[PDB]
Amino acid sequence: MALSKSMHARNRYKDKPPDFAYLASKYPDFKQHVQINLNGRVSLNFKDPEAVRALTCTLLREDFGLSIDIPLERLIPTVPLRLNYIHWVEDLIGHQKSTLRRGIDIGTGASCIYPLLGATLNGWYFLATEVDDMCFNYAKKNVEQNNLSDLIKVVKVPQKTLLMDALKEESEIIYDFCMCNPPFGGELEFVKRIIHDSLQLKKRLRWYSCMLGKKCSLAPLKEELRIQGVPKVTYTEFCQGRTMRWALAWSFYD
Repeated sequence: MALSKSMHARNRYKDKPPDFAYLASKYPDFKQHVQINLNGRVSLNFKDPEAVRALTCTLLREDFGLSIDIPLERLIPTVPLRLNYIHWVEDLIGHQKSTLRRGIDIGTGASCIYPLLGATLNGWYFLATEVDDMCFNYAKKNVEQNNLSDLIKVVKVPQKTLLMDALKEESEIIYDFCMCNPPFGGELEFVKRIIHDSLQLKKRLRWYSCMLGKKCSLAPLKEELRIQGVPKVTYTEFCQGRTMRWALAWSFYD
């Protein structure tokens, strides 16, 4: 699969990109990090992480009613890039109408963006896992301060553990999906550990997914899934300016 403008059609920002002037009119904490470029237009220095944090936190408040607090020392998620994945997962699990859907977020991060977007947008239940202590605290706090503790269960999982170990203190039988952004041997090895877990869980999880940061990772994993004899394998490509991502999903369903 390949989408128009290499980003989801139901993405808010494909047709309506952030208007920095409008956001600086409404949000003064965002107005500081805004600068007037060599053309007279309201620009943002994307090479500065304080500016990006301001952008992410502002977008989540204006366009999603989510008030998050994130540290600069940990990965700042790009809201329109992460948003493509939510809609892609909506498509896989066949999101329409009013039947509860259960997800797993391997490495949820400081922002807990995938669960906060999912639960807000579609009312999805989430098991958000984090190995990092700081991220776990920031994520539990962000879910707590957005009254989504009923829908998102944030859990600190040990350093080595992955998907099977996350379903330890869990009693749910069928999970509609698992989404994940692996951290930066390497990436391939990580996703391969998910593949091996997916072979253990088979149909207990409807769709297993991944958001890859390196193109060189896609061809081996597609092959890895084939040699392990995985029935359904779908993969797409996303964008947000110069930053590219490769989404990869697989199912044991015929």
